[PDB]
Amino acid sequence: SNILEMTKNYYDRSVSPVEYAYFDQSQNMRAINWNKIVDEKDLEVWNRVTQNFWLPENIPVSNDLPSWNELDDDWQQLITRTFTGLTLLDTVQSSIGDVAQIKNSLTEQEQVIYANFAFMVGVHARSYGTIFSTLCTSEQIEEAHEWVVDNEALQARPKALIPFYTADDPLKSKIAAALMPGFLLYGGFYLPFYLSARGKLPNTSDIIRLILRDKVIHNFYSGYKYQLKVAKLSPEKQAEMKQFVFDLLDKMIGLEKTYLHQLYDGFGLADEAIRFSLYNAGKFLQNLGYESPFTKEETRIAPEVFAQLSA
Amino acid sequence: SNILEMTKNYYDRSVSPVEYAYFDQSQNMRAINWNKIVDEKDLEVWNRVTQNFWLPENIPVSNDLPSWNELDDDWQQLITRTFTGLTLLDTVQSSIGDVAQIKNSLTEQEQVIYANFAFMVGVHARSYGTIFSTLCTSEQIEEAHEWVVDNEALQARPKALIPFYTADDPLKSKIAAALMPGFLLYGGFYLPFYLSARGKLPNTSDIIRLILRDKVIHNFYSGYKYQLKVAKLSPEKQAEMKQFVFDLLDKMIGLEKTYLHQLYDGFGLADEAIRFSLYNAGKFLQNLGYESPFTKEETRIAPEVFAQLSA
Ligand SMILES: [Cl-]
Ligand SMILES: [Cl-]
Ligand SMILES: [Cl-]
Ligand SMILES: [Cl-]
Ligand SMILES: [Cu+]
Ligand SMILES: [Cu+]
Repeated sequence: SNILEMTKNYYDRSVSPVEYAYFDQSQNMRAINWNKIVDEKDLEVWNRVTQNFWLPENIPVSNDLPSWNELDDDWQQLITRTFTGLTLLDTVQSSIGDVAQIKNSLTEQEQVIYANFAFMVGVHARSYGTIFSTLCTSEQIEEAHEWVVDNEALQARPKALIPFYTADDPLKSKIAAALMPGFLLYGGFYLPFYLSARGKLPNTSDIIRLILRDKVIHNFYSGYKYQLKVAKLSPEKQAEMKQFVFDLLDKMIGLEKTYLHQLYDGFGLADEAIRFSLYNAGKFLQNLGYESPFTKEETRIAPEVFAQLSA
Repeated sequence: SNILEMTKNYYDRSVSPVEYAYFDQSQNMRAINWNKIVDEKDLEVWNRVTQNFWLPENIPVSNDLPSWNELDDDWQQLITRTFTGLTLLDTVQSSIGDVAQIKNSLTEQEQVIYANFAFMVGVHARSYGTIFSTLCTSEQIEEAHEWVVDNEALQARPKALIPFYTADDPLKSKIAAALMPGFLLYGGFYLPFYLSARGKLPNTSDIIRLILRDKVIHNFYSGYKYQLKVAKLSPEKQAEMKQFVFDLLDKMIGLEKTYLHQLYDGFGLADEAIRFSLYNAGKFLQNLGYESPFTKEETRIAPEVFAQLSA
């Protein structure tokens, strides 16, 4: 009788609203408690992403018009197409991926952080529109949208990830959520950094660096939460989930290579864009707590391009 | 044919990713187009809510310590309880309500605006935490959480709305989404406006006004989208939906009056808070395109409270 509980704390006999909504209606709901934080990492991430709030109106893209006008119609078309492709991936992540993570949160604050991610990835998608409004003709903008809809190699990539978001396996959904910021857009981000290394569209690369300042935290955070959940599996199911991560990444690399060859082969950027992509595939695995199986040679980035990425 | 259509518009032969995820896989996905906007109201709302970005760290709540210390322990408890009750409603809306609206959007931009709403309602919930961190003891904060979990009259209100969010009727989900910012938190906001009218906690009322600057747009926007969708239904289905709105508001007013009497009867604020609540119930109906049935007498607000509201 030394250990009898006469006073049960409110937290352990209540559920967050999203748990009440989708999982269990047998207990009453608790309001989020920002005064007693379960995981200090959540407060650190919340503070950084909110402090890093930006809008594309903040960047004078109109100052890129001189260097934009130096590029021929084929280069301008490549940039508009590439960025409309990245707009599609951001639309998938903002409208499906991030908000699917909310109900699978380990902590109250994580629910609010994924709401921030959904909004800020929406700002990322909106940023390409700001660039197009300033630089592109109406014809270039409409052509790029037509090209995205009709590009099967482009479409294959989000079509591969969306099922994990809409299915009922929260760990597979979390892996998909990490793979988007961790890997899938870097093939596209190569192009603006290739150009800004040569002094072309520098203001556009400032927008890409603001996008990446968010995406690196998104990848870190989803990877961190993945590691906390996978640690709660049996060693058998742990090894099983690791194999799934490597199998899914192997598949997505296959689809990304096909798309980047189609996108870039005509411009001689395919090989370097794929190396840049695999460098980030390595970082993605590291943020899930795994070792990168990729060689120095097959992840090689030109110093002038790496300088644009890390700035 | 005098009109030659050489190609078919990409938009009419593609779906947004969230439509692809949940409703229709018959066509490929289109990237959001911020360059050709279907509804200029979406751009106006996007620009206003993003330009209105704020964090509770922006407001010096520490300057309220003198007026907070003037308030007796029972008034401090009432404020902590009331605000933890509002925190629960914001947690419901941020984690379930707003994100549930994304897949039911009429336009691409609406998907991104509801992501902004989810994030900003998260900031609203967080702002109570900031106030508590500055003003309240650990004991007051824990007591208020215990009080929220064990308050059946409080819990009844979100428990009535959450089923509309998780169900597959998008119009009933939209009405629930409008009811939260339009009606359910005004009973609670009465208290800080009452206090600031008497010169107490002025900095806290600045946070409440920043919250209300967001919530008035949330209510307007959800009501605007409700009106566009319901207008396309048969006269009989429009009549059915109008009856549902009035029936649900009638139920929620019943639950709100019970909760506000329990909250405020001891302080003699219940009748005044309920009139303030019903005034806003009238505005909620107007924002759905219906007429207010409420009398002048049952919606009467003291000028000094209305002054704090509209400042
Ligand atoms: Cl992302
Ligand atoms: Cl993300
Ligand atoms: Cl709200
Ligand atoms: Cl809302
Ligand atoms: Cu992201
Ligand atoms: Cu709201």
